[PDB]
Amino acid sequence: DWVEVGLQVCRQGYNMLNLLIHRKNLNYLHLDYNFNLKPVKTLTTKERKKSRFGNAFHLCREVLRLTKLVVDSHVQYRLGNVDAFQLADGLQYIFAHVGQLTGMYRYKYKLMRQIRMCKDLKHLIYYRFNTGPVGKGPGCGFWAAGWRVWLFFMRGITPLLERWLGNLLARQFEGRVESHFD
Amino acid sequence: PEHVRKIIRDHGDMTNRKFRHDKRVYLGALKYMPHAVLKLLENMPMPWEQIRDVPVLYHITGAISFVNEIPWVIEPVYISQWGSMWIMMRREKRDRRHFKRMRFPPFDDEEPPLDYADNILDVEPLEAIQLELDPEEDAPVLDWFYDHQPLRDSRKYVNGSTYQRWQFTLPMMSTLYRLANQLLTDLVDDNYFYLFDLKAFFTSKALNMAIPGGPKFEPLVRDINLQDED
Amino acid sequence: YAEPAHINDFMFEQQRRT
Amino acid sequence: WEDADFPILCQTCLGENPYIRMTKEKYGKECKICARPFTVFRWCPGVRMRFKKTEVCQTCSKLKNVCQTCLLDLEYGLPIQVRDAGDMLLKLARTTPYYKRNRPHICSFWVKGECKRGEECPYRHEKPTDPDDPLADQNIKDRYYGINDPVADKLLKRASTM
Amino acid sequence: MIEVVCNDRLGKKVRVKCNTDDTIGDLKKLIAAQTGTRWNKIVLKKWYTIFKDHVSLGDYEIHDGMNLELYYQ
Amino acid sequence: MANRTVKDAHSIHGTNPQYLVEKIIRTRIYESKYWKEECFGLTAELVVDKAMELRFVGGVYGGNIKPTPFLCLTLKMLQIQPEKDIIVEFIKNEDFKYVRMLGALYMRLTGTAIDCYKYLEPLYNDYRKIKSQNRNGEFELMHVDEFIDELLHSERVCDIILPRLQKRYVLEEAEQ
Amino acid sequence: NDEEEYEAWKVRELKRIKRDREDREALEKEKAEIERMRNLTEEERRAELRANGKVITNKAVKGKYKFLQKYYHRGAFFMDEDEEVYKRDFSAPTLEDHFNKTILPKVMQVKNFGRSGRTKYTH
Amino acid sequence: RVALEKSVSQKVAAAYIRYTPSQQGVAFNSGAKQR
Amino acid sequence: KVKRSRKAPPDGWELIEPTLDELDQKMREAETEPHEGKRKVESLWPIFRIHHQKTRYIFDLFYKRKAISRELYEYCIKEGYADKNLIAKWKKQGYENLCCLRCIQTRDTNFGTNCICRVPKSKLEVGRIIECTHCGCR
Amino acid sequence: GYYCNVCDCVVKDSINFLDHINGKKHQRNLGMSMRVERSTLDQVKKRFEVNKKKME
RNA sequence: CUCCGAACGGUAAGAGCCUAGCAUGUAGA
RNA sequence: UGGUUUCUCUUCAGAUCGCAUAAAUCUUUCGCCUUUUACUAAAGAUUUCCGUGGAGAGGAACAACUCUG
RNA sequence: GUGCUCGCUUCGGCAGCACAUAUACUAAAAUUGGAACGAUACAGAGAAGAUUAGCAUCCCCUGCGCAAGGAUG
Ligand SMILES: O=P(O)(O)O[C@H]1[C@H](OP(=O)(O)O)[C@H](OP(=O)(O)O)[C@H](OP(=O)(O)O)[C@@H](OP(=O)(O)O)[C@H]1OP(=O)(O)O
Repeated sequence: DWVEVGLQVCRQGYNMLNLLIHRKNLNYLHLDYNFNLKPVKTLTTKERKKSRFGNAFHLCREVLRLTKLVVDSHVQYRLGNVDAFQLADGLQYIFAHVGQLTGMYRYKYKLMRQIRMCKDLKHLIYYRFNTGPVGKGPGCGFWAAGWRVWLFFMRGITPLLERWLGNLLARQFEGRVESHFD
Repeated sequence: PEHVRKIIRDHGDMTNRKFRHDKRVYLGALKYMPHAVLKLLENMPMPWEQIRDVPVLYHITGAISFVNEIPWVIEPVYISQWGSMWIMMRREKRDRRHFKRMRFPPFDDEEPPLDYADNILDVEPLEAIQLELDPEEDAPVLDWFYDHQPLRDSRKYVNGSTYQRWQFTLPMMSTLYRLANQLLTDLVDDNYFYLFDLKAFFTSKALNMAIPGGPKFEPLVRDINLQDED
Repeated sequence: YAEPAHINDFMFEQQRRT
Repeated sequence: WEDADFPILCQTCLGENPYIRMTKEKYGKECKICARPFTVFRWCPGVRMRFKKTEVCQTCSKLKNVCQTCLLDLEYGLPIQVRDAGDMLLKLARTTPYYKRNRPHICSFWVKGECKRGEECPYRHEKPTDPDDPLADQNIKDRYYGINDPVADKLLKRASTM
Repeated sequence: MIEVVCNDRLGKKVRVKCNTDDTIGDLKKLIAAQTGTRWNKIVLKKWYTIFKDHVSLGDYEIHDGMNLELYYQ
Repeated sequence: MANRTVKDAHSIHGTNPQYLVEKIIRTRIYESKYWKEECFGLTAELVVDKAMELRFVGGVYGGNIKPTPFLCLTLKMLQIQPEKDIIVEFIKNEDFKYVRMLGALYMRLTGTAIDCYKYLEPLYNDYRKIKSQNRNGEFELMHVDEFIDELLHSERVCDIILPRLQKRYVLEEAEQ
Repeated sequence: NDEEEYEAWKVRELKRIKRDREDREALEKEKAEIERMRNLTEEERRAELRANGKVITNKAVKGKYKFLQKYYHRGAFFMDEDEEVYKRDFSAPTLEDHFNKTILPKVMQVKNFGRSGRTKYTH
Repeated sequence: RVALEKSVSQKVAAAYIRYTPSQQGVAFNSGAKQR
Repeated sequence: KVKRSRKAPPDGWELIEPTLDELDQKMREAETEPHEGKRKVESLWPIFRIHHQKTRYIFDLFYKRKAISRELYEYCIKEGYADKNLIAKWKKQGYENLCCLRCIQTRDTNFGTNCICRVPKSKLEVGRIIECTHCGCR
Repeated sequence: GYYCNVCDCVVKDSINFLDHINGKKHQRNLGMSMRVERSTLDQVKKRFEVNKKKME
């Protein structure tokens, strides 16, 4: 099933970040279940200089955080609220909050060109959905417009991240004028 | 079968359950992650139906799960599937006004996934977005327009069983156009002709003169704009 | 001194084990 | 870097059969003879054998002229400390080698008593060696280099007994 | 209304607009609404000065733009 | 000293038995005054001695995360990982009201789904009271049936998250 | 207070039995609310009976940005608790929106050497 | 072209037999003429 | 367990209802077994052993006893009661008591051959109590 | 500061003074960290009976 | 009118003592 | 004349191969600029990825139902 | 193990024929050796400089680098 396939990747995606920090030999941070980074001891004397990652580790955490919210929305469908607006309004906000609240800006800024594209598709649907007696109530937001932009975001990052985070996973086992004319 | 549920069960053991000499390959083979994350978002459960199966090309250590199926629903069948799902959501707000939305983080940041609960729960609401099609006008689209497995592997008036070029009939697409008419704006090829045709925006970009409403004021191609002589 | 042969691996492994 | 095509091993470690099977893993296993990856050539010596592989490097074993697995010698069989001492290699040699060079490892569950594998246990459920003797206290460079070689020490001492 | 920017480490940096007379318990509810954690498990800190749960923002003189180092308990 | 009190005995449902509470709560509880005086030595008989002396039911309190001895004895029991008979002995013993509450936290965290509903169901009939440390450090009165119903409620216990395999309705269709 | 404790334990267990009975009845009431709303749209009244209002958990009280105030979003992470801290109508000048930004000569969006976006939002 | 394609495939990836035992084959496991 | 079709299965399914339920409850209890005791791949051995008995029950009811209908046979293979590839390998005369479908794969072995599961004891060696690590048994 | 008896040292912290006694080089064969669980029915139930008898 | 930014350029510098989450899976007799 | 399918591997794709559409690089341009990367989009051509099209090769399912002629 | 022999020939079985031919860095292991710039106590960046500068002719760490930065002979 897809829900079992979704929880298999999210358990494997979190198991990457636990082993990558354990291979980093920094046993004071703790990656959360929501694919965030949460320090424990709150120590910042000189350990903050070794905890600052690059633009590939945080982008790898941001993709798996958006991938879990698509997976856990169907997990809440199986148990909690269902059959009316679980996959509809849940993936509405998953298209909305990915540019608004969830997600990450620090990796790339060309994602904001797709955020403002996905936000423009929100105003495209709403004024063609609230034309009748709907009016102003928050409603469906069906996962076809906002799903299309972020599926193409991972379609461009999948050739990218193998070159971005390809060298990051490789360093753990390989080990890293006019005077010329005169 | 159920072989993947056992292999992923041994995750963080003390070098005695898939952790002795396999932990180095477990973090290295999983470095091909976003290709798997692309195939999760490509094989969506298509919320006009309920949860359906999908193939999986996993790894023996359990560091990957590749959903190796490409979604190939038929283009008229895909339009009325979202067309009937659009009407039932639009009719949902006109009947129900409560907005019982969900908390957008479904769980706290301390919970394991625990996929054995959702594996066999014997509870799955199939009545989600499936519109009640009456057997008077929707007779040729009764069973074909309700699931994703006959949407690509119908094998009745055979359409290339592994999602190939599909052939339909004349009343099959005629009942299709009735459901798609609620979400369509096709009248003629002359509404968007003079100020919204795709060839008309090339004159809007090359001459650097915006159409009142069409483009978003793209800048000029060259540098000399105006004021060559007073 | 290496000296390869173009014999079949199936009949060679069956005859030596017998 | 460090490549190879065929293992320079002894006839004792090659197996007690004319037909064998090799498995080549290019640039792996971290050969400690030269701290460089070599072609790890695994094979099966026979029925109820150890099924070991290559441990030393390719170019590092060429100057010593020893086996790839046993790492004793090329023709006689004495260690490198006994070969560099001295024909002396004619009398210290011994044909028809023992099966202990190709014997598998011992079962740790049998030494602990809880040997739950049973008769299908691939390890040897026998008594281990005596740790008081220096023959079970060698090292990596202690067997390759002639310095601190307990096997070469008893080979020169037992040669003059009668 | 001050715009306190709860800028923690590792990318978690959000803006939280709160009233001047608003208590710190109302600020953690607004900080959790932009970060995505439980508001009871958030401990704000400024060089080992763990803030309380009952003191208003007007008592700490936290003006507009006064950023805070967020931590999780 | 702090990894695991058993070398290889058993395992938790999804991870190590020591990594069952949150990592932010486990790091602060590992450096504590009540923990450092107890983690130097703790046996099966010694676990019954320290649990009977303490009368408190709560988790962290104060600005810094100061763990209660109820959560400190819960982590020392999870690191020791006793047998199921010793955990059933601590739940059925009426020698102290906090002793049965200490066994219930180890039952709902590491026990099976069928064993959790079977053991916590006789605990719902207890009408005794207990003292609970609040968030501000003050004590609050909580009934024994109020704490037992909170363990069968949603996952909101003091530094505890472990859902069952199903609910009470889904388990009723399969078994009693 | 042994007799008073047995009364309160019977009071909590009766409410717990009422909570478990209403939990299974919540699945029946969800199908009953779907059956009542379907008959209400079908043959109850043609736009003559609504019997409801505009019940939304968090309030939609908003205002207006003066000239260039930032789009401050409340954050879509907790929308079901309906706490009093959310309904505050976040349209206040926080740090730099207190100016009128019309007396200023041509435009001042961000003077921090990072103006990638070139927009004023009139087109 | 085949030799350059083998070097290009080796660059893009990174970025039976019978040996006659003439060393010590006299009597130990005799009869091994090809090995 | 959910049938995942909701399409009114025909007659004969009630005749094979408690038999397939006992095999499904055995595999679910084997899937909930901990990783203790098994060495490295011995925990996957009852997963294939319960799967081998589940495929043998449907194949004997269809080919050997021939009591189940073909409409209930196609509904059982679609719902997941037995693998279609496991019934296809048993149709050939060369393999009728194969251990697992992973042992019949030619590309699985490093030497490029079959396993010890697909080998008779009379053609094998004398002293051998070996078991297939990938398949599970002989 | 503190004063270690068996370790023969002097620490300043409270947990470090306990860790220098148990968990050091001198504490190898003096009560090491490898503990042992007791009997679930014999030693465990007798400790619950001895705690009830000493209290009452 | 609603276009919402992230990191580096940043906490030093040292003396004596104290305790930890880590890793390899060998040939040999 | 005689085979509906399905999975593996070998070429060219100048057809909206894609009735829809991502990222990176190179050569020129603008805006900020304060060290740099993350930046804004106008032009052109080079890869990677999401995919696909005819035509020979090898397995499985009724290939036999007898399809066109 | 599966199917068959105008086999012995009973139909209890036996013998032969045809297919199936070498998985397993082998264990639930044995040990082997230790690393926070992390807390605590001690003193607290000098309250003071006369060569005037760069370019190319050997390596670790931060970083994803065909940007970049510290140390270098
Ligand atoms: O951020 P905006 O682009 O402005 O969109 C606003 C809301 O976004 P959020 O505040 O982030 O939730 C959105 O709710 P959502 O679907 O995203 O959940 C809708 O409000 P509602 O809930 O449906 O009523 C919008 O339209 P209205 O329906 O007319 O209000 C509203 O626009 P407005 O602010 O100009 O009115």
